[PDB]
Amino acid sequence: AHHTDCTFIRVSGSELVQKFIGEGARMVRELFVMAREHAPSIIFMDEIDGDSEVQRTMLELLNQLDGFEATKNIKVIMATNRIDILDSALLRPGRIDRKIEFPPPNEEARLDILKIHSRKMNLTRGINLRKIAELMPGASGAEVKGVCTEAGMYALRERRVHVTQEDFEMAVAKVMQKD
Amino acid sequence: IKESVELPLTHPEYYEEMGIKPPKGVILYGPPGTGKTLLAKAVANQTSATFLRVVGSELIQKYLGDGPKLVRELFRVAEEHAPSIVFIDEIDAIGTKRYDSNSGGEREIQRTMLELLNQLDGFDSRGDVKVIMATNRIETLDPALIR
Amino acid sequence: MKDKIKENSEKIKVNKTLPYLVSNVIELLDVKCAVIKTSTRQTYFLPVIGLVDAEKLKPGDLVGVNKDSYLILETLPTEYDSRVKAMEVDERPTEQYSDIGGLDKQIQELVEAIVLPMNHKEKFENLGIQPPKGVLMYGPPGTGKTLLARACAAQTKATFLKLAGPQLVQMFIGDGAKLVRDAFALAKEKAPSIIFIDELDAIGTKRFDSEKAGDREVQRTMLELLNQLDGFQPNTQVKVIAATNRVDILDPALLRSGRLDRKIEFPMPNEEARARIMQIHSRKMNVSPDVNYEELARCTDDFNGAQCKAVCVEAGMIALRRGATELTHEDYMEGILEVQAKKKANLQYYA
Amino acid sequence: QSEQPLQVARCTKIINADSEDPKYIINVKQFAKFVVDLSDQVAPTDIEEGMRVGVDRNKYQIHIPLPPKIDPTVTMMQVEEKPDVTYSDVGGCKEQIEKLREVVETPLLHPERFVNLGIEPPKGVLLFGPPGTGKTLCARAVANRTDACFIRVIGSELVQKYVGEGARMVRELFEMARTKKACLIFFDEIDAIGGARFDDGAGGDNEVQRTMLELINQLDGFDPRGNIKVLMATNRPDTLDPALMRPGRLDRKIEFSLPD
Amino acid sequence: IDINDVTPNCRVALRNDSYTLHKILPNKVDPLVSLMMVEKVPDSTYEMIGG
Amino acid sequence: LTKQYEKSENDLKALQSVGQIVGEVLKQLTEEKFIVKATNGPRYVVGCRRQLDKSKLKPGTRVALDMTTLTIMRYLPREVDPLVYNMSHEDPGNVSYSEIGGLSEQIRELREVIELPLTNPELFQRVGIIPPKGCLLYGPPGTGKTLLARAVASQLDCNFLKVVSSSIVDKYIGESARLIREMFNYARDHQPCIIFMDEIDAIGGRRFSEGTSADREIQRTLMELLNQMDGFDTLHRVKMIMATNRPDTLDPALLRPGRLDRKIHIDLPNEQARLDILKIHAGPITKHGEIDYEAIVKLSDGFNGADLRNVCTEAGMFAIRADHDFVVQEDFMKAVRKVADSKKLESKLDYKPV
Amino acid sequence: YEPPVPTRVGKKKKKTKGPDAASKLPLVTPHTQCRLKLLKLERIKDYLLMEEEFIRNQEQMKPLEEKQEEERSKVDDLRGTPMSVGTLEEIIDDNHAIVSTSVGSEHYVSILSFVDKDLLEPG
Amino acid sequence: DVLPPEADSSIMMLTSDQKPDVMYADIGGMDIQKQEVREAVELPLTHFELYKQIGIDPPRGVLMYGPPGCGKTMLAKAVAHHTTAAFIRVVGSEFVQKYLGEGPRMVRDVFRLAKENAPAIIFIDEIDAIATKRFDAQTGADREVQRILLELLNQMDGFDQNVNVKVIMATNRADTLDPALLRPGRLDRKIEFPLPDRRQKRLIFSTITSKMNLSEEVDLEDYVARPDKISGADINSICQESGMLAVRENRYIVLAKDFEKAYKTVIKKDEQEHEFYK
Ligand SMILES: Nc1ncnc2c1ncn2[C@@H]1O[C@H](COP(=O)(O)OP(=O)(O)OP(=O)(O)O)[C@@H](O)[C@H]1O
Ligand SMILES: Nc1ncnc2c1ncn2[C@@H]1O[C@H](COP(=O)(O)OP(=O)(O)OP(=O)(O)O)[C@@H](O)[C@H]1O
Ligand SMILES: Nc1ncnc2c1ncn2[C@@H]1O[C@H](COP(=O)(O)OP(=O)(O)OP(=O)(O)O)[C@@H](O)[C@H]1O
Ligand SMILES: Nc1ncnc2c1ncn2[C@@H]1O[C@H](COP(=O)(O)OP(=O)(O)OP(=O)(O)O)[C@@H](O)[C@H]1O
Ligand SMILES: Nc1ncnc2c1ncn2[C@@H]1O[C@H](COP(=O)(O)OP(=O)(O)OP(=O)(O)O)[C@@H](O)[C@H]1O
Ligand SMILES: [Mg+2]
Ligand SMILES: [Mg+2]
Ligand SMILES: [Mg+2]
Ligand SMILES: [Mg+2]
Ligand SMILES: [Mg+2]
Repeated sequence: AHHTDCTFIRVSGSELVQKFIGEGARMVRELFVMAREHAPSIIFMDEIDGDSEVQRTMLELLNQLDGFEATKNIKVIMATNRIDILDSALLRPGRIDRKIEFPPPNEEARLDILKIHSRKMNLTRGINLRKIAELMPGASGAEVKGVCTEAGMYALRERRVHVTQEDFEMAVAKVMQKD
Repeated sequence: IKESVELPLTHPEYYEEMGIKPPKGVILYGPPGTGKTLLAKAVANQTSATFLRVVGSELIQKYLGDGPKLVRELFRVAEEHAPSIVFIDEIDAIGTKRYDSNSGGEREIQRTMLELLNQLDGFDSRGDVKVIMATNRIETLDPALIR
Repeated sequence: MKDKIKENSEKIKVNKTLPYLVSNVIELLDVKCAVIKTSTRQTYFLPVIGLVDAEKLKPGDLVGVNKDSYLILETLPTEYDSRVKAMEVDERPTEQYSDIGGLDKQIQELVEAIVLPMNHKEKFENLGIQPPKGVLMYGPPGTGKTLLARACAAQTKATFLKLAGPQLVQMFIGDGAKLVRDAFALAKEKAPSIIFIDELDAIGTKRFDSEKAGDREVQRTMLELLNQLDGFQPNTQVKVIAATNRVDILDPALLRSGRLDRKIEFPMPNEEARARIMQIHSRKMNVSPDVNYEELARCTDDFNGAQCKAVCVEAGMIALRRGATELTHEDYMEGILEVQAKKKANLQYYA
Repeated sequence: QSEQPLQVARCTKIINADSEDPKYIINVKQFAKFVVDLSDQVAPTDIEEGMRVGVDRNKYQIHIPLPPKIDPTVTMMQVEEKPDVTYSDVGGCKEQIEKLREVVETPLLHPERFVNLGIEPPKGVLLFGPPGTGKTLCARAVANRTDACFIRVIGSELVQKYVGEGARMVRELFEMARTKKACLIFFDEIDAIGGARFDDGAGGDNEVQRTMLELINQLDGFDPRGNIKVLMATNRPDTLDPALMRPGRLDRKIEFSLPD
Repeated sequence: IDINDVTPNCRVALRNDSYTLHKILPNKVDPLVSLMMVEKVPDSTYEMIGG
Repeated sequence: LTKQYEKSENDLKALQSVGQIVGEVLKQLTEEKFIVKATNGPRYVVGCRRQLDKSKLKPGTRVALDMTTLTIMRYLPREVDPLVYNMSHEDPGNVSYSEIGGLSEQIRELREVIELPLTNPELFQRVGIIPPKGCLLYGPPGTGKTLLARAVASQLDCNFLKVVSSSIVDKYIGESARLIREMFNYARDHQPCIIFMDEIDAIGGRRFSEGTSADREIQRTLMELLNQMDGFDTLHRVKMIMATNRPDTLDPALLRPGRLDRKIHIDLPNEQARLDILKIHAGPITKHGEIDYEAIVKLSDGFNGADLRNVCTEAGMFAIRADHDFVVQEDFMKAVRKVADSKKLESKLDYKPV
Repeated sequence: YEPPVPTRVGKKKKKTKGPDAASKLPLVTPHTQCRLKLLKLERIKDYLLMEEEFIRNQEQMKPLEEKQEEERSKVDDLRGTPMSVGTLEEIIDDNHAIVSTSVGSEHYVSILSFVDKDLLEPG
Repeated sequence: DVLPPEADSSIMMLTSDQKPDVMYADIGGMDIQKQEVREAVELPLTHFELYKQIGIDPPRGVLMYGPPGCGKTMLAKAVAHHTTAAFIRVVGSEFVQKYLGEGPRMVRDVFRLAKENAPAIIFIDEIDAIATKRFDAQTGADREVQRILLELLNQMDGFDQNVNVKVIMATNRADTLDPALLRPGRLDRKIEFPLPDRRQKRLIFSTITSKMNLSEEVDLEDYVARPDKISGADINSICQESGMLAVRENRYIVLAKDFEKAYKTVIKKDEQEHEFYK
């Protein structure tokens, strides 16, 4: 949405943001008025994981976008933890046009994530981020990002300015093993 | 579907000379992806009447009585824009899906169902409002609804 | 000085002109001085209270103040909700204890706990016992519960505050609690007084522990009623009548032996009572002197008083249906079938 | 210029009504509370406690008694255009129709034949049967022929968001019905709110049961109902509360069985 | 003030007594921008995505 | 009358006076400029009288302002809420502990929290503990929770705030939570003080996760109260007595030992406790013949204190029914049996805090 | 005192919505371009000429205060500005009703003649 | 005129006399919680430049959540007692006022007062009163609380990295909190205050009992080793109840028998578990 200049709308179903969507609030399709005004638009719902309200909102938005929506360039996205919990209505062919998998980062992908987030810290030269990536098997990007943030914490605990390799290793042990 | 939503409007003389009001309601049922919503899209393409589309899951509300209120308000707008075609797509989703946001449980859904019973065929006189319902699970509907 | 006093009183009248602005006294300070809160949601301090003695004012007292200078001009009567004031009966229904059949024991259990303490209060002081506090009348529908309440109001000169359970159930939090504590406050000021809460199960539903949702507002209204029946301030001058159909739904704290001392069970009318009930509701009716009410009572097994009354009402329909000016036994016999409401059947192959 | 605007206020208490200086305490909605006196053009006996009045903006003196406040939703529940269905459009329901008319139509049309014999006609009819049997069709025929006020109530319309509304709407429904010499209230699909009371641990249907309890109280309670003859239609009469299915609230149980 | 510039959901200034529309005030925060401000989804680009 | 003229003349002078707006000082800008806020209204930049002290106008001080100029006229003490005033000036009924039977152990625990710490603070300081500040009286209905509170309010020489949670609930926005603040502010300013909140489950119920707007406002009142029983500001010389027959529905935070340190169980009377209550209530009853109180106790199993009083009442009712001026053991025998039948309509009573 | 009695039957607005209003010209049949359609259209044209001449004559000798632009200009004066938006609560009489402002305060006001009385319903 | 920023604030800071007497040593067995609070509240206030040099973004707010009685409010008392910065204690329920607008008005007054007197700490106890995720648009209570919550989000959003104000929220029902409050930049540090562990129980027992005159015969390990899942308030109650039994017997020294009776009284744990399940 940032690169295609598409308006990014996050639909969490929160009643706090309901006054902005509309005073009616009876049906979730009332947000389409704000979506058409900001076309191209990307409507994003994340399922934190009764029945799922995010998946319910998917059906209402997808049904309108099928052939009953005049304005084009209104895309919709769902983020879910698992694909086998989805309703059969969403899993029906023709409803979701593409399903993209986000596997946990492997050794090389973790290094790329480690390289991205460690650029926001005062790093001593010669940090072997490859070893730190190897020390985090089966970790997510958020966990890798949190390891960097905790690595800077350990520098502060020793009142240091530059983050050393020991700090990253101590951060890996705390984030993964302890937590 | 044409004789219930298209022919009565384009050629009302056929019904009048025969002495019968057109078939009141219609429901499209079958396996998913069979073309139930597509036929309504074709119906909406070649209709001179106002087309109102509501998914059955939209009738499940967060507060007591708003479910019946929304059904009551949906058919009021249909009466204002007469003639009109009301497409209640995925009608079975009102009962086959349970959400915690719906304060009342199955009992509030039943009250919403009873409100829809009144709108389809009740005390109030109905104008030129044609109702189309779609469902892939017709066995889960209340038989009094599709009577 | 007599002319000066009269002339001063004339200037008093010009300032004391209507309309007054209703306010409530919040406080009485010394440096003789009063703080009032107007009905316009404004708090004012009065250096001098006004045309009312400071000793006669207490916090919360309703006063009428000047619309401009906000000084207290006079004291107003205690304020009760218009809904509470509208549930006090003034017509005094024309029922009688002789219009109730088969509830002699139930009537006696109610009169001796409600009317006897008010009239013959000496039988309790001499015996050293406390009069019963609250009477609950429970039973199947149509047993004559509300009817006895009308008879109690008919044959009692005390103030009677009719009331229904749903009337104490309101939108706003505490609104139902205010109504309950206003009804008992108004009943106290018109003592001796009787309060009849029909359909107690509307507010008396049992409390429960839940994590997601619950009817905490209605239980708050009931908890206020639990105070009024027996709370911190013992209110032994107001008699309470309670009627419900499902005593199993009621909260155990409501059915306590201090709030509802006597729990009178209203049974299905027996063979003797049913004949009496049909005779009662056929008084204003031209009934032929051949009706066997004993036979009709034998034909009305599992009938409450309402169905027995409906038999007489329905029998009049049949006499009008066939044009007869007098009700016969056959009209009563066939009117039982309509009240029985048996479903249509072709059970002619039996026997 | 001649007709000045009047603020709607509710009288609360009459002070010194016996004397020649009766002071009236009024509740001016959300504005304020005032102790006022009556205008010179209104009789002292025409204003009673708890009734709505019209007051001026200068001295707030009561100028005109007003009708009691009634929910606009409840007002719209009364029928103003009679349906196009007559009793000739109902077939196979002969005996059912006579029983329905002789309770809800005959007493209003020809009341003289009931007072003379000391007859109190039934004031309630329950129409029950499977869907499509003609329960609402016969009710629509009743409204077309009736000349008294006909109010149509749907049980789903009595289900409301807040606590005590359904009972409140029933109270204003009968309050508005009592302002007429003869009235008819039709409760289509009473089973929406007429379900039998139960205790399921949690607050299962507690609010809706209170709505039914209020309706039961108005039909047969301490106060007389009035000249209202109610008409209930449901396809699930087995779910109705026993106290609602009792004579004095639903005196006649007309069954719309499948036609022969 | 031109009537064509009076757009729905615009902020305007009205006189004290007549309430006459006499000035079009700067537009308020867009409801979507207000909605997305509380959601506060972190802004991202392709450079901060690895693997 | 000369005195009549003085009173009549006093009214004429009193009529010329004008009411003053009550506000609250927020901050003193200059020596002659103040920021004050109306009690229910806007905040203003106002002046002050020269003759006023201007040192007693600390921020938060209640002040009276001129209606026209809004100039500060005087500083007033902290306002006492009329509801809070009615709480303090509520008559308990002159109840003595001798009118309570079978609760001697329970009375001691109650008097160990609210009596000894307020009379002998140094006794607990020497050990090294802070005495408990809150106690909960829970039990089946009719066991004597309210009677005990009335007795301790009638006998203890201390400031007592008597209120029920259902009488504090107000429909206005934040009014109910405001009442709790004024309740404890009165207690803080009138130390030593005791707050009795009968039927605490009216506002002290478990916080709903999916409740209504009405529920949320009640919970805000609860956690306002929770912030005063045990919050940032320590409560000193203020004791709370809370009574409920359904402690299972109370919030875990309210039942926490930091707020309700003691959970005194006013249980149903036992064989000896039932006997004691009977003599309390059957005492003033006129009777001839031997009264076998033990026989009543055996048939009184499961009764509460109110039931045993009903036995005494119904026993006299049988005497009045038979036109007697006295009650015999037979009349008691029917009364205890008649009440026993009435106990079959009562649902589960055994509810305990979790 | 006696309660005012409305002359209008019912409390609801007129069912018809969005009509041709004064332009409800008759359905001249047939649509075919023949003589009687010309004859039928001429009769519509004739009465309009009669209508046009009559209306012009009345307004010509009507007082300067009573003019089509003057009365409409006057109507704004009776309405004034601003025009507060309220809610209709109850129709007491033909020219009297209870309305509530946005602040929740009800007023017993008088319904002026120029208001479309057929559009008035509670709520 | 333009009034001074520190003026026009219904909420005041904590004066010297209003500082709580609770010390860090008064709190026992919350080293993890103390470190997280210290690293997120009091260390950024004094070492903001060290954070920027390393590259850490200091957390604007801290949410302290856990079961009741686990040292949430008390740690805030210890922070206020041991801080060189201004402390603004407030309750969530205090923001809800009858006067519409006064609620959101005093939300920004707290943040304006904190911004003017930086460094400052804003402690909002019982945050659920104004941070509930459910709102009803037809009720004045939820409409006003929604305005209060929206202002609270706006006030925290309007604080850049330069302004040295730390916000602390405490709650025991964090499951009911609106997720918008926990977004990055508003409350980026969620510190959990769980029930004390066995090691945490002994430190809690030792600290409270250190202020009491005990006898050498009492062994705190007898009650520490108990498998009861009790909070710090429960342990305080056990010690508090032990001291009253000594007081009742006119004793100024707590014996072992008092602790045994106090522990049984305070815990009063119904079994609630049947042996046939294991
Ligand atoms: N018989 C058909 N002929 C042509 N296209 C069809 C046919 N059936 C389905 N399709 C295509 O399938 C697409 C998706 O199916 P559609 O939305 O109509 O499903 P449906 O039958 O309404 O089922 P459901 O709502 O249960 O998933 C339509 O847009 C249409 O292009
Ligand atoms: N025992 C009786 N004797 C005479 N009339 C009776 C008796 N029982 C019932 N009735 C008649 O039944 C009708 C309704 O009775 P009532 O309203 O008192 O019922 P209820 O038991 O209070 O009902 P519910 O509990 O369902 O409200 C009255 O007309 C009354 O005369
Ligand atoms: N006895 C009858 N004679 C003629 N037509 C009938 C009869 N019964 C039903 N109908 C027709 O069937 C339709 C069914 O609608 P109706 O309102 O009668 O149903 P109902 O009994 O109220 O059903 P539901 O229980 O679903 O509300 C009527 O509109 C009418 O056209
Ligand atoms: N121990 C007791 N000794 C003497 N009388 C008692 C005792 N317990 C209860 N009673 C009597 O019971 C009646 C009601 O008791 P009380 O008002 O104290 O109820 P409670 O325990 O607070 O019940 P609830 O749970 O309903 O509030 C009073 O008349 C009182 O005299
Ligand atoms: N680690 C600890 N050491 C000593 N005392 C403790 C400890 N943790 C909690 N306490 C005790 O907890 C009591 C107060 O609890 P506190 O207010 O800190 O908890 P909380 O989590 O904020 O409470 P709530 O969630 O109910 O608002 C004090 O009496 C204190 O002695
Ligand atoms: Mg489809
Ligand atoms: Mg009754
Ligand atoms: Mg029907
Ligand atoms: Mg009590
Ligand atoms: Mg705390």
